[PDB]
Amino acid sequence: MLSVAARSGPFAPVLSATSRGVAGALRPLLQGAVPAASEPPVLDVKRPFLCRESLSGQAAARPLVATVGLNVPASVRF
Amino acid sequence: TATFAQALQSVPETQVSILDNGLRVASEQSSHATCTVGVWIDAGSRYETEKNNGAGYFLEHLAFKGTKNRPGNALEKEVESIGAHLNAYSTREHTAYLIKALSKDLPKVVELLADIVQNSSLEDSQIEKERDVILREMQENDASMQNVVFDYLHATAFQGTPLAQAVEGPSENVRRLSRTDLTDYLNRHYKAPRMVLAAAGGVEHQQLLDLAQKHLSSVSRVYEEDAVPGLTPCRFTGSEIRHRDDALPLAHVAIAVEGPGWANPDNVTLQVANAIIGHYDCTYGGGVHLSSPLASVAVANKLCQSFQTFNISYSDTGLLGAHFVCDAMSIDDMVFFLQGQWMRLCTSATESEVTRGKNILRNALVSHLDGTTPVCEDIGRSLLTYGRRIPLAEWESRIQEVDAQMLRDICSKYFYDQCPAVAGYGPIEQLPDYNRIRSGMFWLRF
Amino acid sequence: QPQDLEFTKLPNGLVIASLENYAPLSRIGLFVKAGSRYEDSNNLGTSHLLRLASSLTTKGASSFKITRGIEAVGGKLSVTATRENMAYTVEGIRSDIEILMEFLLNVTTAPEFRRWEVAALRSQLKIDKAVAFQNSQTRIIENLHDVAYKNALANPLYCPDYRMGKITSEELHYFVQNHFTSARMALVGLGVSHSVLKQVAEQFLNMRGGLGLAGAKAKYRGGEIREQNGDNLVHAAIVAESAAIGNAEANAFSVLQHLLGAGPHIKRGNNTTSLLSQSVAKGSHQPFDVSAFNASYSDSGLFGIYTISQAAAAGEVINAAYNQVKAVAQGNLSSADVQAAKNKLKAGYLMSVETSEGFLSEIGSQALAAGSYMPPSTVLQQIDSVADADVVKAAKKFVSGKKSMAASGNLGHTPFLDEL
Amino acid sequence: MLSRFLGPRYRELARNWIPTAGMWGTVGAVGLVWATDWRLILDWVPYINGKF
Amino acid sequence: SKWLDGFRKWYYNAAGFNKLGLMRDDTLHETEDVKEAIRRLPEDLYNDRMFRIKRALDLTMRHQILPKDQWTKYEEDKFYLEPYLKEVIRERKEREEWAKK
Repeated sequence: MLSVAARSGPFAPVLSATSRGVAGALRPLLQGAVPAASEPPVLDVKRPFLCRESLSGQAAARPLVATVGLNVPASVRF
Repeated sequence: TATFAQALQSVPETQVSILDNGLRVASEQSSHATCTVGVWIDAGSRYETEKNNGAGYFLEHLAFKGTKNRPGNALEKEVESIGAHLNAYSTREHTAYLIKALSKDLPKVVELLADIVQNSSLEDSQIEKERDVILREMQENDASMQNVVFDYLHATAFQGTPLAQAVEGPSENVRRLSRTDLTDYLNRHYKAPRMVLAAAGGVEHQQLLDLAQKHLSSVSRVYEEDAVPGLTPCRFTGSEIRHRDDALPLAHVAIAVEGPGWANPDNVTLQVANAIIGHYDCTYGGGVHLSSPLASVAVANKLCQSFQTFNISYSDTGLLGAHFVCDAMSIDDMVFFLQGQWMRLCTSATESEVTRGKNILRNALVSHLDGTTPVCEDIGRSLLTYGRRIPLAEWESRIQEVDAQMLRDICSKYFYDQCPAVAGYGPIEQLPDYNRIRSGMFWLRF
Repeated sequence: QPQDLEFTKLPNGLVIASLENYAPLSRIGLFVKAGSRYEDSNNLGTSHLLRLASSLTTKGASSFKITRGIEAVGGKLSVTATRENMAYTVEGIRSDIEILMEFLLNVTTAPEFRRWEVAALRSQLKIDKAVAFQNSQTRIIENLHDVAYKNALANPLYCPDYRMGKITSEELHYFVQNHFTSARMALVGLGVSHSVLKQVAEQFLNMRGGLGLAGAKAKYRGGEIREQNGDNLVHAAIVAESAAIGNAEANAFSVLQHLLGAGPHIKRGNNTTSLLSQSVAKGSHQPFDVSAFNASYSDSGLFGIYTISQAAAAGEVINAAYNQVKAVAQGNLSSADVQAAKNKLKAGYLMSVETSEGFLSEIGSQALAAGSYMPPSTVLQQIDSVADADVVKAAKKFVSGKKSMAASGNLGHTPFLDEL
Repeated sequence: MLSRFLGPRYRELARNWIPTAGMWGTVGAVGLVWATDWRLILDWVPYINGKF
Repeated sequence: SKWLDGFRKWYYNAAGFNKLGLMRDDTLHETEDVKEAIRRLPEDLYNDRMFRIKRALDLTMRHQILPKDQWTKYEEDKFYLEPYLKEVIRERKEREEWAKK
């Protein structure tokens, strides 16, 4: 009894994925549609670490402490 | 070798016989070790009389909850004890109870089917809990938004007729319906002349006839008041319904016109027309090279989330049209594009387009009947609607009659200068008024 | 009536299976052992883009030619990828099928893989992943696979979100030239003569004679993942290591999942002969859905329970299902239940190959695994050759193994793996 | 440089659009002779020959 | 013959886009086929072409040309746009001949 997807009765279409490159005559039931979701906020390019001298101190040693403010920038310190 | 016509005539023939009760027993045989046996009853929402508007649905629920000789889950246990699958559905015109099983257990399943259509034990506690279950799944089917637009389109197209009401009916009828009303519905509409016993797969026709004579003998056969419930033609209404809820992310719009029904041959031609326009959703992997003009336009302009054409047939009536889901900003544009496609089929259909639609319809008709469940569905629905099983070679002969001139004549007969029925649900204020949609259904250049 | 199935093993390792049944339309499928099993940490999601690359330009046909030529004859091209193998299936009316075959030939042998087309396709794979993860069972099964295995089966069916916009044509070309070789493929034709398939295979399946790259050897780790998403329902899959395919223990585990309940048989049913549903329905007075999960691969297997329950009553449902499996792991079961489980399993197998798609998928997997036909009656007698002690020792092997748990929803009352 | 429309489909479109374009030309000719009060055609018609 | 090659390089000097540092493929008018071939270019060829066009625009703004030792010459005028453009017209001709029938 091969066909590993049909080994599982109800878990046939969950273990498998069936794309259709050229969609045929019969339409599939539950066509489906993505909702128009949101977008993530944009952020600046960060600091890469390409040397041992820049990486020093980046390893965390203390618990995470966050700080917000009315007119000071938000920060997180480890 | 073997061409298309020889393979189409090599398909085995469906044998139909009539019992003394008027029960129509039909079957067809293949090499399969399984079987699909079902009972199709000519009873739906069209026969309900606005006060028992969910009677067929509520019997369709209670049919599997126990009979007189098999009280409750023991019946259920029996079918699980043979590993068979039991399914049902209820339309506006037809009700079906079908079982997939093995062929080697053909007798017992027929016996089960027998009491399911004639010996159902309707208990008050089961009535209460299935009333709650039906309320739960009307709440569930309110989320299936294309079903909501389907119901809205039927209501606004068949206003004032028994074909507007849904199969599950209103909520108050679910809250108030009593066992006597269900008994009246089952005594009126579950008689033997309206039942087709269909079987598909590795089943002997004579064996099934012996089983139907043993079990399904004397189902009702008697009107008990000499009152035949006859169907009456329903008035089509060019109308618009607009359910507006801007909180939804996507909008579903269905546009329709009349189609002729089951027993008019140009349905086949109309099917070819749908095969020209076709279906699409966002996960189709063709790109900008799909053969359907509406699909390529909607891909290039990024209009749709999905669209889908339909032809829906009842007794001398039906709904022919399209249904799409998209965001708000696209809606108006797509309506224009969709109507333009229809007008192209009314005016300037070509021959390669008709040939492509014919090949699509050939593949749809053959590949739909793969397995015993859709074959059995085709048998039962064809004996209820056409009065006979139309063979696939007859379908191929009718598809071959279609050329471009008669196709655009039929499309001009059913689409051009006709008032549509429009249903909408979602952010639909960019969906135009009825005047612009109606004006888009004809060209000023012809 | 048709004749029996016909096999051919070409010298480059290609398997050819054909059934001549004079069907009105024919089905041609090529089965390749090139799933997501064969990626590693650097080319994740290559199988997802290769799944959607079935309508790109090849040599001999463009994207326009492939799409318009398959849609002009009304035929259909699809591809189905499992975590172990892919299947490219074309279908169409019989008098056209040979031209359809060469289209599939191109898609399976010489893709061009231009850069601009895959840069267009990556948005489509993001949209496809969103549509696929719209439901919760897919998300929890992919999480369960990522937790249960540490290599070669934790690779999901869908491309990860960081990799989108980063799959290049070079990774696709590397994947095709290392896994789409002729010693790992089966060409199966329903409704076509054997000489046509042999002629096409001798024409253009003579380029990659090696066995490719293989030997990934998935290992088991276990653990748990708990996706808090605050839904009203709580999904939870608890699995453990089980036997692979090629064993009588795999038959024992299939009999075990159909004994405990492996999905519905009745529309709006109560699942009365399911043991798990019986135990939870004795426990809980709220709606639920308990079933048995069994994913058997060629190297390892996962077996467990999959529960859907309410947010607050999740612990009672999960504990009742686990105690039901514990009770049937201690010999407490009836032989009539095992006989009904065997009947359910063989009825499901005979209904799976009832349609042409299930039959072609089954014979494609059989040709990929053994290269020879297993008739359905041999499968039924192998089902019938399973004792009760085999099912008992299968449940005992489940209960004594370290579990992989994936949970999704409001997990305030959902237990942890130390409390099963 | 109009060689893109040399095929059977555009000929099919052309023979589809012969009668509509001919009827639109008939409308244009009748409207032109109606608005201009042209004496060539309006003397060939029975009822309109009343003012001459 | 080689007379035609010498006459083509004389015409190359007489046309004058070599004096602005331009290639031959930079001087193509932006039709739809040309724009699609630009869209199919790799990013380094795209950046080189855009810088060449911007520098030529700057030089023609000042009514000046380059010094002669950085002029484009007839031999190293590489034809980068030719295979992309050839594939674009072949695909468009295939779509047109499909749509003709």
